[PDB]
Amino acid sequence: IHFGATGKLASADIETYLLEKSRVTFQLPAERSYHIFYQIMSNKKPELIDMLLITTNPYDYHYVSEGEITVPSIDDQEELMATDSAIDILGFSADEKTAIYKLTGAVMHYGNLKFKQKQREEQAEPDGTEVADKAAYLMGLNSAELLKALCYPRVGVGNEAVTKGETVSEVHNSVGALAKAVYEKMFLWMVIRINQQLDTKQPRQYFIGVLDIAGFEIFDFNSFEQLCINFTNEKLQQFFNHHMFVLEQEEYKKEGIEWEFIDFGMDLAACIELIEKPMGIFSILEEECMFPKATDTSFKNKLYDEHLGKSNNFQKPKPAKGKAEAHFSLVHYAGTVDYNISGWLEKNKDPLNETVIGLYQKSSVKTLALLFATYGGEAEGGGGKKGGKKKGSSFQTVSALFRENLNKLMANLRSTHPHFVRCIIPNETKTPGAMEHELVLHQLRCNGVLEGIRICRKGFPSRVLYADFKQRYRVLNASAIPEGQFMDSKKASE
Amino acid sequence: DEDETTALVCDNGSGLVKAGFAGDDAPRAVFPSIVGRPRHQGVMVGMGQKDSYVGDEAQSKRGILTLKYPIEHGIITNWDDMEKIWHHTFYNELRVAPEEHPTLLTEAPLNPKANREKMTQIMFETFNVPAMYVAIQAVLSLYASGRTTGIVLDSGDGVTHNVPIYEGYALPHAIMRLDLAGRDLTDYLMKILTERGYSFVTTAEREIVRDIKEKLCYVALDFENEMATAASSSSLEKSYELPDGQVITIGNERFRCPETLFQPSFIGMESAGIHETTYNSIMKCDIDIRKDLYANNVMSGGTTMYPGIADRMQKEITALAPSTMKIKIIAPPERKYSVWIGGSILASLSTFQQMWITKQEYDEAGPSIVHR
Amino acid sequence: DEDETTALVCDNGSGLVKAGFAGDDAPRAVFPSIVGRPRHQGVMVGMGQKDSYVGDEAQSKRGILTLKYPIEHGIITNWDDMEKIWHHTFYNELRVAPEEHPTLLTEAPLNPKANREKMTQIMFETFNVPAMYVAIQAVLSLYASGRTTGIVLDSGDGVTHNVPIYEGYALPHAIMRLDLAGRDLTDYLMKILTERGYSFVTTAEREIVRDIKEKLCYVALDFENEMATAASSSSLEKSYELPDGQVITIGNERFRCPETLFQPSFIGMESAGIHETTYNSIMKCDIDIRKDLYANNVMSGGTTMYPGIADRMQKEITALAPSTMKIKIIAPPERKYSVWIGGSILASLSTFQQMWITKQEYDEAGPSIVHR
Repeated sequence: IHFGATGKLASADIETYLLEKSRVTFQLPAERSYHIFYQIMSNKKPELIDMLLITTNPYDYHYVSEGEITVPSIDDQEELMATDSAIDILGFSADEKTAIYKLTGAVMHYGNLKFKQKQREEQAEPDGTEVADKAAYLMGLNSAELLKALCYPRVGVGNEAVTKGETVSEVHNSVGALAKAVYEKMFLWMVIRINQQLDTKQPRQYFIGVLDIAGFEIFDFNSFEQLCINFTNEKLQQFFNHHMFVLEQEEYKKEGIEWEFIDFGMDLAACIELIEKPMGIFSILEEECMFPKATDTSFKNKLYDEHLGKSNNFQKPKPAKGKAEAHFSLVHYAGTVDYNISGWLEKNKDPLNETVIGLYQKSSVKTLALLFATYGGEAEGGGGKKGGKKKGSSFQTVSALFRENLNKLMANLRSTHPHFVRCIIPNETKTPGAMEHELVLHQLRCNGVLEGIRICRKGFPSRVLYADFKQRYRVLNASAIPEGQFMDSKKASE
Repeated sequence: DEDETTALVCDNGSGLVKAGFAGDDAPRAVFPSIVGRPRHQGVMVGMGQKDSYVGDEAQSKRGILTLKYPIEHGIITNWDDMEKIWHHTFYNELRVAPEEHPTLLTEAPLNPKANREKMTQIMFETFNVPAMYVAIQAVLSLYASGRTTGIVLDSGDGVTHNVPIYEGYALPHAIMRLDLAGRDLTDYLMKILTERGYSFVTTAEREIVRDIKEKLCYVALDFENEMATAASSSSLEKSYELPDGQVITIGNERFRCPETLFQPSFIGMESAGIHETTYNSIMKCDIDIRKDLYANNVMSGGTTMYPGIADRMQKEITALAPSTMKIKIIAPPERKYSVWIGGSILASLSTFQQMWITKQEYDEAGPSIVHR
Repeated sequence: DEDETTALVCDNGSGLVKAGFAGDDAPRAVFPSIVGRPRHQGVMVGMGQKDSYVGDEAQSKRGILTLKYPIEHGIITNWDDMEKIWHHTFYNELRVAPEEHPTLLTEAPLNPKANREKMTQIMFETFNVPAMYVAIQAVLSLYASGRTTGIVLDSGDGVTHNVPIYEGYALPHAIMRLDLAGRDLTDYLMKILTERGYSFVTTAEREIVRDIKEKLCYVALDFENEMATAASSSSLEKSYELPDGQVITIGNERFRCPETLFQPSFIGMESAGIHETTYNSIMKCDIDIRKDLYANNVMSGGTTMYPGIADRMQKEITALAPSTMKIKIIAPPERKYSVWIGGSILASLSTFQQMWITKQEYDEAGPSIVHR
């Protein structure tokens, strides 16, 4: 929030990190996908239903009814408008406001796209042009061209373009990949477009950043996504520990106490380097992604040969307890996290059928066309089989950005006066006035709260802020303590 | 992005330089590996006196300059003239300033230790690049075809090589070099085409024999009963129209030119040919790794682009290899840039960052550092 | 169940480790008894730097590591490298945590007192197992064939032994050790097969001579008129197809290899052979127990698996033994795991619980406790 010179509002700026792409295609049993879907099928704006070519029964869209469909505390009908109206206010063009919708339905349809094995062949052949037709139209595509690209992905290995055939299992999976890809991008776009409106000409002198992200969560199962988040947090933490060190040291300087101490951040640098530094996890992760014939297993070994025994924060797992398999544990400030490396290579490659993307790139639906541009502009760079996508501006890592973004962030965080807020969850059971112990205890460790207490206690536990000191105790030598507190907010307590 | 965008990949060849940004799919810059020095004093209209010319301006103006090739058979032979080609690559071709770009370079198969140290000395000390890295060419070609073990038959403009690679380490004692490549091949076509009763008299006749070789040449399988076919005279013939009308016909010689790669005897070479050499490399390697190499004959290089090269090689080594073996000749379409693409991939990779030799490593360890 | 499920059985050999859970019918884990140490610095793609390799990863990657065998002739010779093979067995092969599993181990026939105390020191003090037990190998083989008195001819990869056992107590002064086994036997086949006019040149040729020995080798009875038979050339010959097509033929040598076990003179050994040694063990024992040993020649070990080994031994000792005697050569089918199976039985047994050495016994009595 970019405040002006006077002190009155001037601009805003959003940025999104780590979106749960999986919901779009999946959902746990007690959960559900994004609201939008359920919003739309609610039927408050019936045109929409016919416009998108769907029904009102979610069980027609596998992608979005794997879990739950309705939530009592939510009125999908009301929201739909909220949403709707917001779009408008946000300045979106009707068309775009149309793309959004139309595009959000295509995705539903995709999950309905079905295929079958060609006879005597292990190839995938379309099981009908019922749905494709809709998806095609809704996206400003051609049914055929689409089903081909999907089935007979025309690749470019060597210096040419080699037409490759896919399996049934391969298609279903690629489709899902686009569905997710498209949704994401779109989401990104919306944000940008928002930002665009939120751009004013008026001068800006300062801003107030409000960061909302998740905190270090430990699961019996920790995958790639966990690392990314944990890493974010372990950084954020150090960010604090330092601010505190800086802060602390001012008092002892203001007062005249004689206390020497090392930055509290330092304690964490070990873990961070191991992740973000050159021969660290990410790198080994993002290099192997360049090896056309690497395995998760491959990656794994590379991870060890290089860090195992040589690095302290690096450890081989404890396979048992509440954990599900073995690969590698790390020693974060909050504790030991047991990480499972399986899918990483892929997840990190963001494999997308480029033939299809092609089609998008030349859609009749501008917006859809837009969203893909940046993929279309780096292809120059990865023209032949093997090599480096970055040559043409294509991502080389699933993780290559995350880092870039996380840096651009932690940098923005520095030219800032950090203000901290830790949100807590009392009981899993949803009951006011109650608290499970160990549940809150957990949070406290991973929060930073327990670490702030530590650093405090190093020592001189309780530390009173001066005004907070005046008020409560003035009364003790009332005359002389009040005078002190009033006369100099600090000098007073003195 | 700092260097995600920023990594450069320069593949130095005997005939062509391929260059561009790690990330791209193909080289942003491709140009001859020449440095022309004017034979006389004078100027072009509007320009100043130029001491030197590089790449295409050296080729185009060849009549008034003495042309020189810095890389003889894949090895840098003149370091004054190579620093000139690099300068041209950064500043004119890619138009980047080198002192803020990491640079991945390539070297040849048994490139002398001292050279890898010298181009590092010139990269860091005269171009002041932040960091650099030298990859071996066959090794980038393999890797660009996804794998890590295989044997690459690599063939460009001045050299042919066989580099058996196992889990990434190129095997020094099994590497073979055959000094007959696309350059030799254009000059042989030249003679079998003048010998067809022709004349490549002016320089506009000379240059295009090379464009005939690229467009119309073939590697026939059963080159035996292809000559026999030539004689019955089928519609096998192929006429090319010259810079002007002068429609030249090439029927037969069309494949007599790449049959030189299997029979060096066509050109007074006593060395063995491509397929035998693939094989000999292979019976020079460990026994347990020979099934791997056989199912992974990756081809790269401009001269391996002749259609039907792969089928001839397929059958050439099946019939020399023990029948219990699986033969597999991979020849991708982008192969004239495999090497480069393998570098683009690798250098844009997430894990490569920790192998870049930085000026910190160098100023502290000497050229020895990158030499490995 | 606490330990009914929970007892481990680890049989440490010169060539192979056999491991698994007491209760099972056969070893869950079988793998070479090697520990590889990399000759150079570097990594596999995706892995970290590894200081060491064990079992099959050491065999597969043998070209870049220095391989070492911890057990020479059945005795543990390097304790740093053995603790490495045990670690691998528990944590990677059986994937169990050792500190909650009783462990039955095996040792060799005249295993030095000090070793049985040392592996106990390492089992309890570095692996922290709840309880353990060391059985003698021939003794588990016998017992797995139901009985308690007999003489075991035990023959694996580095040693052969004869261990006369009476009501369970192996008889120290009658035990014979012959250092010629399956390892020696693969290398002799190697030479009689190169000598047949062949070449096991690459490492993929070396390894498979051992798979020829296992699949096609025989112990003929009347090895005399089997050579004679070879000459008339019957359909006695046998061709094996190599990793590739290269069909190698082995007619005769097929049995010249196990005739080495009866004639050590085939390999420049001056020692006596298997059958004479069975016998000599027996005329070194008490007189009254010799009818028992003769009717209970139990065979165990990978190298006693050559078909017709039992018939040759049957007739070999009948014709050395007094005719008043009953000869009986028991050779079960699972014999390459007799030792292990005997341990599985014993350790899963209802009465064995009271012989387990517990950490209570150890922390209180020192390694002496299990040493007996």
